[PDB]
Amino acid sequence: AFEISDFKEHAKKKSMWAGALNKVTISGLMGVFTEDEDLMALPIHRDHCPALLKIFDEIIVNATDHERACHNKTK
Amino acid sequence: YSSSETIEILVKLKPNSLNRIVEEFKETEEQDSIENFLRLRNCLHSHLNFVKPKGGIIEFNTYYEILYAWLPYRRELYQKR
Amino acid sequence: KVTYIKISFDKGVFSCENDGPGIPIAKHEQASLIAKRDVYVPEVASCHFLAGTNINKAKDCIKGGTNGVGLKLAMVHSQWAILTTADGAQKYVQHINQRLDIIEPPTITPSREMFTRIELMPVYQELGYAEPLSETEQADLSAWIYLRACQCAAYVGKGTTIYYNDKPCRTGSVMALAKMYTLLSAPNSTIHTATIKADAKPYSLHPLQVAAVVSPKFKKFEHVSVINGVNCVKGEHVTFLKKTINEMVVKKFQQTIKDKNRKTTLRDSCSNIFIVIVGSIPGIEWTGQRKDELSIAENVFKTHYSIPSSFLTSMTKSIVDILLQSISDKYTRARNAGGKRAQDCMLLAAEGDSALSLLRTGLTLGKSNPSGPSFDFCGMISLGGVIMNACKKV
Amino acid sequence: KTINEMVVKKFQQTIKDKNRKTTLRDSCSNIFIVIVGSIPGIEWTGQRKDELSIAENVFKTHYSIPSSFLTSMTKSIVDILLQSISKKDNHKQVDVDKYTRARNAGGKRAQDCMLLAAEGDSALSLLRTGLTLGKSNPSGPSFDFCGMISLGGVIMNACKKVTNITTDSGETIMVRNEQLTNNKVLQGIVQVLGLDFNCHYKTQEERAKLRYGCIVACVDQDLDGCGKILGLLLAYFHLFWPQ
Amino acid sequence: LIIHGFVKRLLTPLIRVYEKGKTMPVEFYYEQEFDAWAKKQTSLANHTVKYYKGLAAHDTHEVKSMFKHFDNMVYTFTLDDSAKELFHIYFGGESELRKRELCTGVVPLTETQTQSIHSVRRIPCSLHLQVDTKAYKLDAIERQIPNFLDGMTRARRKILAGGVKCFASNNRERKVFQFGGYVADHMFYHHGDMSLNTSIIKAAQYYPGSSHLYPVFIGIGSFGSRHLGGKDAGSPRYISVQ
DNA sequence: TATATATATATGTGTATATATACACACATACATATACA
DNA sequence: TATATGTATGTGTGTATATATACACATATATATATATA
Repeated sequence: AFEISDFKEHAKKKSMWAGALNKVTISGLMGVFTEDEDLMALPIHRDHCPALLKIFDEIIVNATDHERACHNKTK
Repeated sequence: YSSSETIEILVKLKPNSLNRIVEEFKETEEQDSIENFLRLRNCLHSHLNFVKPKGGIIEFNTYYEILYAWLPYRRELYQKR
Repeated sequence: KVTYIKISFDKGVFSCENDGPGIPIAKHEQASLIAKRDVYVPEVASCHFLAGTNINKAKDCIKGGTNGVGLKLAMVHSQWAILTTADGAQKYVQHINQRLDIIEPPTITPSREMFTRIELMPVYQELGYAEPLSETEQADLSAWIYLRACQCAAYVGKGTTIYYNDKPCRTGSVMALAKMYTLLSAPNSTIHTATIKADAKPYSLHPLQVAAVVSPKFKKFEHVSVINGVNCVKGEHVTFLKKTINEMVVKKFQQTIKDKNRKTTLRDSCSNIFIVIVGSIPGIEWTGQRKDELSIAENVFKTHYSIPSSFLTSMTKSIVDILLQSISDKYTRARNAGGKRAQDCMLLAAEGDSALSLLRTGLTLGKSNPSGPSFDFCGMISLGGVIMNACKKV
Repeated sequence: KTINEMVVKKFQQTIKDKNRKTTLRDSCSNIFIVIVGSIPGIEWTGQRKDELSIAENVFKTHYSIPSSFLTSMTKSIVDILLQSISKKDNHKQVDVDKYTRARNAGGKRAQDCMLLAAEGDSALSLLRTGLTLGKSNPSGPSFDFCGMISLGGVIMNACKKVTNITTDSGETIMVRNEQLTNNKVLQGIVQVLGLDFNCHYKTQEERAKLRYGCIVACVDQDLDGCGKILGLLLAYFHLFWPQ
Repeated sequence: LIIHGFVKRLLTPLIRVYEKGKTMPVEFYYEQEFDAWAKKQTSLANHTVKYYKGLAAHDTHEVKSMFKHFDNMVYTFTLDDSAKELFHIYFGGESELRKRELCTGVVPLTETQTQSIHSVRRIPCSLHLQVDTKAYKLDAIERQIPNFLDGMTRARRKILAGGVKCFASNNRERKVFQFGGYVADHMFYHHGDMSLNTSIIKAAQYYPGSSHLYPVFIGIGSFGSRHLGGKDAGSPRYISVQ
């Protein structure tokens, strides 16, 4: 059967947008952990959802985009 | 410390280990504990399988059979010489 | 069934044709309601983004397709294209031009053929190429497509021939692929082979075929993967093989070395390996439309798959040989060995080296023996004394 | 690639082996780099933006890596490369081939031990027969103060596989050949006696650092063995340590 | 592939005999065939028997006459259905099948089978395993197991006969390789030289725990000790026997 | 294009070291695969 | 958590089968390596 999808349902079903929509092994996955006033970058040896990290990432890069866009400006 | 034709082997033991050898490598009445420790017996196990004249294997059970098979050939050889 | 996939690339035009059931020649209701005119299924399949038969993929589905996007990506990068498809009662021809801007109405006739053909001219100039293609661009692109077809020929089933520019594609086995990739770095080399099976469905339905070469003149680890038909370049299947081989290599290296202290890692273990992995894996996901990298939990392989130990042992042996080597024959090839008249040839396996002296004396009577053999169809090799028996060692 | 090109150059410079070939994995496997900033005109391989897409020549044409950074990096990397050249390939090994050490080699009575260097292995069979006269020869030697090693047939001569380099300081130096360096017999006997090539052994507290303090060549008496290889052995010890 | 004709072999002479005058030799392929032939004769005073040990002992006119008829003398193996049991008997890991078979001698070859082999030019694998492999295994039992009368094998019997013949005039010492050349010439030994010299060395040895308690020879030189099991002798250019 | 290295091959008569493979069987060392459990 | 229990390797003997390698010695030739010229 040939189906036509909209953006919404597509993005919920398809991994092409943000990565896998379930937990997979992400090679090089790191996080920052505090050990007595010291930041350490440590590996996270546990599967996680790439799309879940992407929704954080998309907003964060929108913010840093705005920062560059305004850095030579008045406001 | 062996000679050219005489055996002389010298081991050294770490202290307080003879009694562990005696209680750990057990003694039967066929071999000692020290001989069980130091590999000091073997079995003389035979496989008496020869070839016979005019070709072919022959298999004996004891050395007396080989002697009793050997004697008449020498007897007849004296008669013909 | 699909009995053939004909691919061609000539004068810039690119074409691909398969012979299973065609695309349904039928009106698409919802697509027509959207378009307010008559739209048939091939037009949706080729011109409607996010549309296809894989929008709702099953967890066991091993098709590469998932997004309903790829075909329209081909159309959007085509100056002109022709979709032709026949279902045994009708044939359907639709022309899709100007990067999906001109979609001509289709032409539907009776036909008893059954097939699907996409034929198109890319926008080479818009994409950075010469118009028409230069000698080098043409040769590069032909070589690359030819390679992709060889990969298909190893991935596709056994009733399916892959053609490129009408010649059949030779490489129906991962061993053929391994030999193709290593013909120069390491000709005449040893090919370790394994079929990696799983015990639980769906994975047990899809064994992975593997061929690996191990050479001191390989500078880094290298793999070729066809997974679900996709030539992807990154995925935890590779890491599964790498880690397994490494664990065995470390064990036997510390065994064989009487140094007993040195610590080697995966780079030492694997930098002399070239591996081809071909097959299907159900339930995988990708990192984008390109499908460069598959996404999966590593434990899928730890739980379900096992690498045959004979392959692991062979591999570890070759690798540990190289490791110790880094720390510190008698075959006259016939002129026609492995070519078009390869089955016309003999191999005179002699027992030593004095025997080869006799045979090389004999096969060179050029005009004292005009009806005899010669090295055009005869080789020589030494049996090395007495052959090992395999009946007591298997 | 930039770091690798510099690392290869300085590795071949610093190494006097001058033959080994290292690639990018050797160059870079000990590196952790952080790169932060903006690049105009890049493209990606998907929405996720895992991989940026660019022509390599953008950097070859436009960018330059400061040489101080390249130099620092190459220095650290080649230090590790030479450490791995002193290790790995050259790690802990074992005794030499057809060699029977004495019980008192390199110890408190190291100087009073002999090395009976023989010509092959049938001679070592004779010497093993004779150094084990247990109580039939109380005045003879045994393995408490005697060793055995084989000379491998005919010794290589060093008097014509070596070159003099008169240094600009004035004191000339004597560099061996790669063939003479890689001979198994001579490497074995300079490993056994603990010799050194930049020690002239002129005083006695530097001759007390030999593993045992005399060599005795037990060779044949035909002219092939008494004249030839005994002469080449004398020539080797003349050319390197006449003291 | 044994079904579909992939394993082939040549077929060479083992003994050629040359008649004085005539220009064709008589070629025998098995040794017992020649022995039964040569026992039938009454006057072999002008024939020259040539034994061809390996195939590299073949002269130039002989290799020319063997390579004019190359495809005339290649054979091909055909696989039977009874062959699996014979391949399991001769080369399997169970020895008692091989004891039970190898009592009786080799079955002679019939006339119909001979004409079929030489005419249609193909070989059944079972008919090969029950002649060639079985004849080899009986030969290896003859060479590697002693006779119960004298106690010595075939090689040591040749060595004792050649030693009685060699040292007859005076009991002057020889080397090992020179005495080995003598006993390979006059006792018609048809094998290699390294194994014969090893046999002479181990026949001369005498130490506590050696094989022989009453050796045939007096050994003069270094003949090994108890410690390495007699595997630490000299090379055969050094040591002597008497 | 030049003057200059240092390593590299081949010939006869000599000096020295080796190594896989078959074949039988009593014996030694390595797990490992369960089966009660715990 | 100890126990057996059926797996798999592994040298070793005599008589066979087939090979491999280091060194010395003289002199003519060689193919790439090197300064400094510039």
